[PDB]
Amino acid sequence: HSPGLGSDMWIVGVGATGIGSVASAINMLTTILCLRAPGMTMFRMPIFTWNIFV
Amino acid sequence: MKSSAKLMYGPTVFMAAMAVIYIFATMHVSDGGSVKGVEWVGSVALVLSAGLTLMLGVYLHFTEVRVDVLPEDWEEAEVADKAGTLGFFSPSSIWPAAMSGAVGFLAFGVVYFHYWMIAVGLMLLIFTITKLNLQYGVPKEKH
Amino acid sequence: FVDPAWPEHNPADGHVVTELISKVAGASSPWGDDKEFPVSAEETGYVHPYTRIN
Amino acid sequence: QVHSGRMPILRNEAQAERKAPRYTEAQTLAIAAYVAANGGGPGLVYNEDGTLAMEELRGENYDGQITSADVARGGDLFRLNCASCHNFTGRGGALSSGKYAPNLDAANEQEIYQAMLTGPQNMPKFSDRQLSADEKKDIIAFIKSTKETPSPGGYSLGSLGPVAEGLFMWVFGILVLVAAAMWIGSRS
Amino acid sequence: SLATVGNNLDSRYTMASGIRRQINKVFPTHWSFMLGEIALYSFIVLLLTGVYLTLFFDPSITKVIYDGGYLPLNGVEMSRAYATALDISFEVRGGLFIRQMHHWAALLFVVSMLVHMLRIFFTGAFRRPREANWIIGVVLIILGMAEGFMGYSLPDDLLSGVGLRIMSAIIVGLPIIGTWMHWLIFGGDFPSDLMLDRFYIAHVLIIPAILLGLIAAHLALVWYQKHTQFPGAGRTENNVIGIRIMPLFAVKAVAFGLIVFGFLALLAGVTTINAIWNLGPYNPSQVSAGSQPDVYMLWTDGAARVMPAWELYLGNYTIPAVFWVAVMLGILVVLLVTYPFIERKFTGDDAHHNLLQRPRDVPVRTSLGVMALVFYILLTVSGGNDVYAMQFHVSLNAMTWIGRIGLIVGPAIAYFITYRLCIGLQRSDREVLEHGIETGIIKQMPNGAFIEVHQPLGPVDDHGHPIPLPYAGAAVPKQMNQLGYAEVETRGGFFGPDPEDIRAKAKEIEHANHIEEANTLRALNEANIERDKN
Amino acid sequence: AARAVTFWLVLGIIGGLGFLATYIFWPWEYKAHGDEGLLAYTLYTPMLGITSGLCILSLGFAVVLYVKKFIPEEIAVQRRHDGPSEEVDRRTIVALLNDSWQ
Amino acid sequence: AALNRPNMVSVGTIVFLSQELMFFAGLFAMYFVSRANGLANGSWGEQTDHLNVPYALLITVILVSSSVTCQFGVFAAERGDVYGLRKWFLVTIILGSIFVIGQGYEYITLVGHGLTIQSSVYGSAFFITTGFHALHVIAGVMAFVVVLMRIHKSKFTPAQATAAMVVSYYWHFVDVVWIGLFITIYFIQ
Amino acid sequence: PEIYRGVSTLDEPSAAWGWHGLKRNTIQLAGWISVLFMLGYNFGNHKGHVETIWLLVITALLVIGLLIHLFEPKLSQVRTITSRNKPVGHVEPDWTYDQATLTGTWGNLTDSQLRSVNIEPSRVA
Ligand SMILES: CC(C)=CCC/C(C)=C/CC/C(C)=C/CC/C(C)=C\CC/C(C)=C/CC/C(C)=C/CC/C(C)=C/CC/C(C)=C/CC/C(C)=C/CC1=C(C)C(=O)c2ccccc2C1=O
Ligand SMILES: CC(C)=CCC/C(C)=C/CC/C(C)=C/CC/C(C)=C\CC/C(C)=C\CC/C(C)=C/CC/C(C)=C/CC/C(C)=C/CC/C(C)=C/CC1=C(C)C(=O)c2ccccc2C1=O
Ligand SMILES: CCCCCCCCCCCCCCCC(=O)O[C@H](COC(=O)CCCCCCC[C@@H](C)CCCCCCCCC)COP(=O)(O)O[C@H]1[C@H](O)[C@H](O)[C@@H](O)[C@@H](O)[C@@H]1O
Ligand SMILES: CCCCCCCCCCCCCCCC(=O)O[C@H](COC(=O)CCCCCCC[C@@H](C)CCCCCCCCC)COP(=O)(O)O[C@H]1[C@H](O)[C@H](O)[C@@H](O)[C@@H](O)[C@@H]1O
Ligand code: HEC
Ligand code: HEM
Ligand code: HEM
Ligand SMILES: CCCCCCCCCCCCCC(=O)O[C@H](COC(=O)CCCCCCCCCCC)COP(=O)(O)O
Ligand SMILES: CCCCCCCCCCCCCC(=O)O[C@H](COC(=O)CCCCCCCCCCC)COP(=O)(O)O
Ligand SMILES: CCCCCCCCCCCCCC(=O)O[C@H](COC(=O)CCCCCCCCCCC)COP(=O)(O)O
Repeated sequence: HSPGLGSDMWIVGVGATGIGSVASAINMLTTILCLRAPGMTMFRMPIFTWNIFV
Repeated sequence: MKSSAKLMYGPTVFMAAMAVIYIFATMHVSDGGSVKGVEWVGSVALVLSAGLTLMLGVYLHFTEVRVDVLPEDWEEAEVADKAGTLGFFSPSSIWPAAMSGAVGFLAFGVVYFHYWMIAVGLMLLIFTITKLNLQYGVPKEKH
Repeated sequence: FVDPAWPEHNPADGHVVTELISKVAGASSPWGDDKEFPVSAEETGYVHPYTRIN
Repeated sequence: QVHSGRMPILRNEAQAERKAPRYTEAQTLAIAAYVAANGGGPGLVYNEDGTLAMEELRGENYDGQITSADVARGGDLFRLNCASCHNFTGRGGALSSGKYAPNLDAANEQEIYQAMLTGPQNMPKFSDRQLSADEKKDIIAFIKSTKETPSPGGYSLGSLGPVAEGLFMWVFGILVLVAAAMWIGSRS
Repeated sequence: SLATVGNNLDSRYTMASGIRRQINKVFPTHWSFMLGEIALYSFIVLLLTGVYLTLFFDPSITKVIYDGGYLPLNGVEMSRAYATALDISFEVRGGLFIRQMHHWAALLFVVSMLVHMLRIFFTGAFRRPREANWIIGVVLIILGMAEGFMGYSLPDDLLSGVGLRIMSAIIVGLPIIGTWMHWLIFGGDFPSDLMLDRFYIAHVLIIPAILLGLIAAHLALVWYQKHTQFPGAGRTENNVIGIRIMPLFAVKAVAFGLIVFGFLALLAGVTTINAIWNLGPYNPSQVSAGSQPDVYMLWTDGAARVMPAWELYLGNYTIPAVFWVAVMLGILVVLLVTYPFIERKFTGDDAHHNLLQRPRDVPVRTSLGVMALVFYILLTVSGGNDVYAMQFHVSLNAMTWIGRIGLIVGPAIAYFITYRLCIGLQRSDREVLEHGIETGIIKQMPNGAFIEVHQPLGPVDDHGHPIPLPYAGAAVPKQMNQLGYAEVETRGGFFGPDPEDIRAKAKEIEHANHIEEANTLRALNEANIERDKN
Repeated sequence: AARAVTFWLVLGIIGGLGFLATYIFWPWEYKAHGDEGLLAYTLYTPMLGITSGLCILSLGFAVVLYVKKFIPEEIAVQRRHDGPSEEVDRRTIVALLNDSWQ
Repeated sequence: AALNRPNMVSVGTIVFLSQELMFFAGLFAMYFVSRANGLANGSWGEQTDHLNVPYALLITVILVSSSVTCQFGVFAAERGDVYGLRKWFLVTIILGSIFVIGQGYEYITLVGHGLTIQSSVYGSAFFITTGFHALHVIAGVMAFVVVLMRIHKSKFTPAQATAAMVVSYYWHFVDVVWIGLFITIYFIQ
Repeated sequence: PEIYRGVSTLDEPSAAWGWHGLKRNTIQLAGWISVLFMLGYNFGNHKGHVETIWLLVITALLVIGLLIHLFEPKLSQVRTITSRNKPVGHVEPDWTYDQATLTGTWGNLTDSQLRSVNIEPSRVA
């Protein structure tokens, strides 16, 4: 129903841009866990970092 | 990190509860605007989403029980407590960019469905991943 | 057998690396975590090449 | 058009594509029967029985295998009319503006016959008066022999020719020898 | 009884003194200094496989009925050239293997010369006193291309025949001497009886003689002016640091020679090239899609596609649209041959250069090179844009316009990017000399500052910041593993270690050896400083 | 290191014997589309390539692996004698040519 | 002296393995929906007759035992033993490549009956799941070989030890996915 | 310092190593020759104008670029003050140093403030 070659490029491009999101989530999740300043507990970090955590 | 492990139980229990309600409400409710029967897609996905949260939660829980009271987890810590060394962070590398270029080659390989392009892209990706890992290991030139 | 490059640690109430815990906040140094940097320019064995053109 | 999965058209562009067939064999023949009732033209080629000829249209003198004397003649016919739009061995070729002559690997022999009997889009029509039955069968013999015969020597690089042999060497061949040179020599 | 063989050889030719100097010549060891050898070895394979190939080949145009080994072509009227080329590959045991070896060797030959020319260009090895080598080499590449062209046009198949048709019709269209030249080359209208005989003799004798002569002159002239080298440690413009001819250079040359020979011998079997049986005999009326020449000839064919219809119709005369193509191809060659001279004109550098220079330190030339590479690649791609269009689903008209416009915009972007990247590479070099190697060990000071540990490659003062070293023309290390700080300190196999005594004893000797090696380079520099003082 | 070199040497010998055996005994004559033993034929040239490649390539690897494991480590420095020649000879070659012309 | 902070690389890899579970959630969803549709007609049972359950057992144990050996290889990395790591990793490479060859042979022995990708919905679903898993296993084997190259080139420091511990995590995950996938396909049919 | 062939080492660090930067006149000459070629592509056999609109757009971009390259335009410094920004010639006090060692910004804190920062009022002077 969609014989065009553009649709395959769409699929593959979507897939690739989705790898970058997991690649970014991996180190945006473990930076919070591991690398924090002395005194910066989980409940001291700003709302922005909580949102990126979730 | 102690409180990071605990907060995952929230979503875990939530997803686990929904994955039960979904299954039982799809197979035993006739609405008239749908057909009776287990969904089989929203059930697997919700069960395994609970699984993901549980996995991460449990791993962080086991990890946090062997860890000392870290200055970042201490309320009244001084800046001079973490006075030692942090880890080793990569200063620079070209291999991320090339590695992305390699994934972009087998991408087009699969798009056009060219066997040679897929094969080359696969070997190109292996090569770049290998170089990325063996970046800081390349021995001094044995002349 | 214990590797020469393995950090000299007491094998009692202490272990340098396991499955899930470590001694640093981040990746362990690939040139030995017990290696003190920087060192004198002599130890590097780098020979600055005096060159003159023309 | 229907069996080869070319119809129905999903979007207007430079050229309609072969894709997955929408209808089966029987359904195709039913649609064909209905269409031919509105004034008929070229019909399907049959054999001794009322069955669609497939492996029987692989040469004039075909019995159980392709005669080497059929591929010789079919080759020259193929080269004269269709080697231009297609490749030498029907690998495909480009046309004016987004159009192309497709690779011939995917078509069965009935589809070949009906392709040159009708003229799909930009393909000219080759009536039975122009290219006789025997000539058409010889063309099919050559097509199906060049497809199904492995290269005598090597891995035929898609049979494209000087452009594919030059990419294997100039980009991949030299790289291996550079890697060998980088291994023997020094980096300083 | 070998000393008596030496005694006889010396008593006659007084050869002891003149060969001591031959076996003691030192050659710089660099992976890029082996690229010319690939061309040499490929050329040797071509001569050997070519001679074998002429024992079965009849270069005649006389039509015959084929009744040979290839049954799918039995009964067709073909030339003697095509029939015998079909007999090499279908009636001679291992004839197809040798034919494919020959063609693969041709491809490798041309690409080896191209890559070698690129090495010469980028590193600046064409400068005084090595311009003669540049001109000789440029003539070598053009003749190599011409040789390959007349080689693939020998079988007289349909694909190669169209190449000859194109070539003949290019010549015939020349402004004044265009139709008179065509009759002098082909011996009449195309095709002609003597054409494949003039092509055969030019291919087996005329060009290879000239080529061998030029190559021999090339090698002798290189051997006479020792070699260039990169400005490393202890290396000046009045010395060569490397390895002597024997026992180390001679053996390495043979090993790499065998490597190339073995690789060509693998390709000759495992991949198909020029499957002439698929194509039929040459016929002026039939043609195929694409029908491109060999990869080295694609740039010329790509030039003809992207040139618009610009015919000049004078009074009762015609300049064909192809003529401008010749003009363009005439410019590209002249620009390439007389490069050292235009280099010198615009730079005003007329010194004796024995030390190479890294591409990153000559951004204008590097950028011009990448600009020219993009030009050549666009010509090559657009010469074969029919196969690109079909396989990659792009408009053929769009491909033509990409070629046309890309030849203006492609080179410009290539220059800009390459220049900026060269300066970037220069900057990264200076950072290391000024501040030291970035360890990557980020540590937190008591105050809370994150600082990265820097490893200085020179002496420091007494306030942290070490006195930066000036650029010395050589590669400066940027990783800490490049100083051997990640070196494996276990000796042994894969499953078992070595005894301790044999292990610690071995680390001591390797440590002493590497220290003394660095000391040689240090001492070299010191002597060189005092030498350059005078 | 001796076992590393000997591996490539033995492998090269096997490759050489393979090439000789395949060149002589392997079915090499042309077989058409339908003919039985088409597979045995279309694999003749590939087999020649595989075996000859193995023989020569392995010998090459063995030779290179010897120089970087057994031949000692050498840095040699040679003095360059190039550029313009000595003036003594310079004015001696132009005076001789001038004498021959005059 | 030094505190006992979490392993940063281990935490990173566990977070990566979590996302790799959801990739198989999609495949399992596709399989179960197709299975429901197949059982509605009663045509599922006919397609399942192409399964070699005994052959899929000994392959499974070949994978499972591989995980065992892998763990031994990691037990040697916690202490400084470079040779203990080197031995067990080689055994696991061999034992994993045997799985891949085994699975490949099953594929070649499954086209002989009529279990093809485009032969049925069952065939499509069978090959998608086990095919992706096969790709993951190949990637795991290549991870092992690259870590074996790292152990050969660098000096065996806790940094290199960590690199081996995480690849073991990947291997365990892939084996666990196989265990869950074999029960679904072969036991439950 | 150390200017070679008109190009400064400050911008191009390897100034005395090779060819380093051309003249503004050769870049302009090449650009205008290219513009001539791009305009000259409009004469030949083609009926379509989807390639004409492609030529004219690129030519326009090239002409705009060459004009920017010729009449080198510069802008002024925005000499403004937004919110709590200080005018140029202000020194920023080391806040963290003033926090650690009571001195400056954290100089005049009373006992009440001292107790608020969990600092017993006894460690005076
Ligand atoms: C020490 C050493 C081995 C150094 C390396 C020198 C070396 C190999 C240099 C490369 C050779 C050169 C210079 C090649 C030129 C390259 C080039 C421009 C073109 C390619 C040449 C080419 C197309 C060849 C193919 C056909 C062709 C035209 C061949 C030449 C035909 C001729 C004239 C052959 C005879 C000349 C010849 C081989 C001489 C050997 C040299 C010697 C020692 C000659 C001594 C000599 C004798 C003995 C006489 O009797 C004599 C009588 C009358 C006049 C002169 C001489 C004379 O010079
Ligand atoms: C080196 C190698 C390929 C080893 C593999 C073993 C091998 C030779 C296998 C093949 C066995 C063969 C050839 C069997 C057939 C024997 C037979 C009947 C005939 C052989 C004759 C033949 C093939 C061709 C005709 C004549 C011939 C050898 C022509 C090509 C050689 C030429 C043009 C040499 C130039 C002459 C000359 C004055 C050279 C100057 C001095 C030398 C030694 C130059 C060559 C040279 C070499 C060899 C370098 O490696 C090199 C590396 C780095 C920088 C420079 C050079 C360099 O200049
Ligand atoms: C001058 C060449 C130098 C050769 C270099 C040495 C290499 C050694 C290995 C040689 C490979 C052996 C190939 C033998 C080939 C074979 O098997 O021959 C057949 C029947 O042989 C037999 O039983 C007996 C064969 C005895 C001959 C073997 C000679 C090798 C030794 C003894 C000579 C020493 C060499 C000295 C070295 C000197 C070096 C000089 C450079 C004829 O049957 P036929 O029906 O005519 O079929 C034809 C195809 O065979 C044929 O190839 C052809 O291509 C087809 O067209 C077809 O006609
Ligand atoms: C190494 C990286 C390589 C990256 C290169 C990527 C750049 C490629 C751009 C591709 C643009 C193609 C757009 C297609 C446009 C198209 O198809 O139009 C054709 C005419 O093509 C044109 O003029 C377009 C040519 C202009 C292209 C300019 C390319 C210059 C590049 C080199 C520079 C830009 C990118 C730089 C990237 C560098 C990277 C560093 C930053 C004529 O149409 P036509 O075949 O006649 O068909 C229709 C009937 O069917 C139908 O009836 C209809 O009615 C008819 O009207 C007719 O249209
Ligand atoms: C443009 C000139 C042109 C010539 C001459 C030509 N073809 Fe084609 N051919 C085409 C084009 C364009 C198509 C695609 C039309 C379509 O699929 O709608 C095509 C389609 C076909 C198809 C359907 C292809 C497929 O993959 O199913 C076959 C079979 C075919 N051609 C065979 C032939 C044979 C056999 C001859 C001559 C003896 C021939 N063609 C001559 C252009 C040509
Ligand atoms: C027929 C192909 C060629 C062969 C067989 C060949 C062979 C060689 C060899 C063996 C060397 C010495 C080793 C080396 O530096 O790599 C060399 C050097 C050189 N070649 Fe070539 N060459 C060829 C083509 C060319 C071309 C096309 C050019 C130039 C356009 C060229 C210019 C040079 C220069 C300048 C050197 C000197 C390198 C140096 O001394 O620093 N050569 N060539
Ligand atoms: C610069 C070196 C050479 C190059 C680049 C070269 C290139 C080529 C090429 C590309 C072909 C086409 C091969 C094919 O049809 O598959 C060919 C064929 C041929 N070459 Fe060469 N060649 C070279 C040297 C020689 C020499 C020295 C000879 C003879 C003494 C020779 C004899 C032949 C013959 C007879 C053919 C025709 C046989 C055939 O077409 O299969 N070649 N050459
Ligand atoms: C350096 C410049 C080269 C000049 C080329 C001009 C540009 C046009 C190129 C057209 C490309 C056509 C591609 C194509 O149609 O694909 C195929 C046809 O040609 C080829 O097979 C390309 C072979 C190229 C060499 C790759 C070898 C990989 C093995 C590497 C191991 C070391 C068709 O797809 P397929 O083969 O069925 O997978
Ligand atoms: C995104 C990563 C890309 C990975 C590249 C791997 C590409 C594998 C292509 C396999 C094609 C074989 C199909 C075929 O025609 O043979 C068919 C049989 O195939 C099988 O049963 C085994 C296929 C193995 C499953 C691999 C699934 C991998 C999923 C990748 C998602 C793109 C036979 O077709 P036929 O009858 O000849 O028409
Ligand atoms: C068909 C599309 C045509 C494209 C039109 C573009 C042409 C623009 C012409 C501009 C002329 C500039 C003249 C000038 O100012 O002189 C100089 C241009 O630079 C050159 O010397 C040109 C060298 C080109 C040789 C390239 C071949 C070498 C690479 C081969 C590597 C394998 C400028 O020098 P200057 O800045 O004044 O110091």
